[PDB]
Amino acid sequence: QPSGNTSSSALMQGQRAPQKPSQNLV
Amino acid sequence: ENSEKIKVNKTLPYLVSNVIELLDVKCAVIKTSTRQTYFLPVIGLVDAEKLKPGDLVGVNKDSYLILETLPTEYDSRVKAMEVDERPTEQYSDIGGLDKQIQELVEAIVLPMNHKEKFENLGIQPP
Amino acid sequence: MQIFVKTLTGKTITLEVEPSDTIENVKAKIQDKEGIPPDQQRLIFAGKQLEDGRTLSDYNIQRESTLHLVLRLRGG
Amino acid sequence: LQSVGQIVGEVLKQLTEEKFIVKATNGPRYVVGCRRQLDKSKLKPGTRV
Amino acid sequence: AVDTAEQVYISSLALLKMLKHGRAGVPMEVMGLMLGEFVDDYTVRVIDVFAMPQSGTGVSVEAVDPVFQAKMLDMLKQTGRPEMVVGWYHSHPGFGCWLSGVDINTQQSFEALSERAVAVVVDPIQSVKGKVVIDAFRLINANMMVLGHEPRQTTSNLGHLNKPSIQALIHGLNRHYYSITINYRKNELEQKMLLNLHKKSWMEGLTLQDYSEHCKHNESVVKEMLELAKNYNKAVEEEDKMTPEQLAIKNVGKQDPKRHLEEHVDVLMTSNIVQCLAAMLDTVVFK
Amino acid sequence: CTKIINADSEDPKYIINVKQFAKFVVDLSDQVAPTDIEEGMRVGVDRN
Repeated sequence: QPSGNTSSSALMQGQRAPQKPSQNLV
Repeated sequence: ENSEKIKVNKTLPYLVSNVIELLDVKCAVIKTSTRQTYFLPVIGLVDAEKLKPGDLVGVNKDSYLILETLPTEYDSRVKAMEVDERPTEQYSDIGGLDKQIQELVEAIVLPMNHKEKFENLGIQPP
Repeated sequence: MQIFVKTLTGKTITLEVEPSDTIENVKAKIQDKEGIPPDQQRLIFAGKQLEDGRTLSDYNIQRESTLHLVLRLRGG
Repeated sequence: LQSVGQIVGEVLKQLTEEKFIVKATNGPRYVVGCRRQLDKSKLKPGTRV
Repeated sequence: AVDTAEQVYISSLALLKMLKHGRAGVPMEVMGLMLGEFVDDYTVRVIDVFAMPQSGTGVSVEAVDPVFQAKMLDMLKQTGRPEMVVGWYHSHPGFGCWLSGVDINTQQSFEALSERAVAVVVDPIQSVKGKVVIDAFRLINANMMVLGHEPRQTTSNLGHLNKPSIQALIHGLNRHYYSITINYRKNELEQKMLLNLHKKSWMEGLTLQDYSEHCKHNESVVKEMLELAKNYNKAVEEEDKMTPEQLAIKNVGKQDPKRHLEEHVDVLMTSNIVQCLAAMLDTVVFK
Repeated sequence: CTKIINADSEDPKYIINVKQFAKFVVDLSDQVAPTDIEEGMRVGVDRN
């Protein structure tokens, strides 16, 4: 049985980055 | 004075990391669990002779200098580590395979207790 | 007992206290006179940082003593 | 205590006598120069940097 | 009383100090004090800056222990710089220049302790090539804004240049604080220790390097100018009875005469004239 | 909000995982008792 098959794909999760907080508490 | 200076920099937040490789020219390559890779030319506050590959380590977020070795076992996940019970099967529950249990007892149970019989006979058990 | 508190800006501020007074009471006096929260004040005498658990009868202070004040400066 | 840490990557092709194209492990690629006294002869494509 | 369009004079030395220190700890924020004099009712002069022990991190800073600060004034005072502090400064590694909500809580103590103390902010990695991103601010109290009263007073030198940035305008600009104009009063004497100094020479004015390094340069430039000229000849033989508007129409690039023909001439003239003159001087100054 | 995996006992250092971020060593805040913090449950965490 020869192969000419194909497949799907899962995503790349790593996308987040930190951001400067801007809380205003006296 | 120097000890006081070093006390402050050891703040609590650390990042778990694994040293993939080590080189003398004292320098180390770390992958950190954020999935980042960094070279560093100096190890910092741990004995470079004490470090070895595959050691877990806690690292500073911004500078990747080592702060603690974290040798405390916090590896993998809990499995098989239940002390709830020794298993409960008895040989009386088994049919037919008497020769297999005999060979198994020979292959494990006696070595586990009679290593000296092998040593003074001059043989190495499996 | 009259005392003098200096500061890094040259501001000088006299104050009257009694040696039974505890340090946090002094920081409260500073707060009410100046208008500054007690957390933010830090106090120095003769090169030692003072501490709340102690009276001015401790640290053997006398009148006309020159204390220094420094701010809890932070950023982020 | 004052060290900094550094990025690990690989040299792609060389581009000009002072310009190289390099790529991070999982970041984007970059165009960069090479430091003083760095013996550029060693900077074969594929070397670790 | 109320404030107006005033000013801040910072010495050259303090600027170098701030830039240097800010760039040193680059992955983390840094902060320090600054010393000067309230010379009159509306200018402020800052002379010197010094750092202090600090527990830096990639987004914030705190100062470690006070005794250091109390001491260093008393040291400096006995070698001729008695000025008290006038304000403080810190740095933003990669972001815009503006105040965080914690900087307000810091600042209020200085303002409560001294009436005019400015706050200064520096960006060390946007100041990359030929400009500096440095700025100075002060607070506006909340209740006054609700009342009809506006922050300041007006005379005509308010409006030059001082267009606020949109990035800063997103945060509490005006609403919470206002910018102050800054300028660098570089007095005399320190002027010359820079202008007449960072670049100079003496005997370098009389050096020849007359070997092949010269002849080879000539025989590169003339060689390529041969082809430049042939190109220009072809590029003008068209002589079509059209109109130079149509020439501009199709004009896109490589306008031979101006684009290339002339700079080669200027370079060749410069080099050869200077060389021959220097040789003619040395032939007489030495025996 | 995150979870905790291995609570050090009598040793105030805790370990946490964001399940999307990495694992950090962290501690408690000022007002919370250190008793009712049984290991293996969801907790709220400061951003800084």
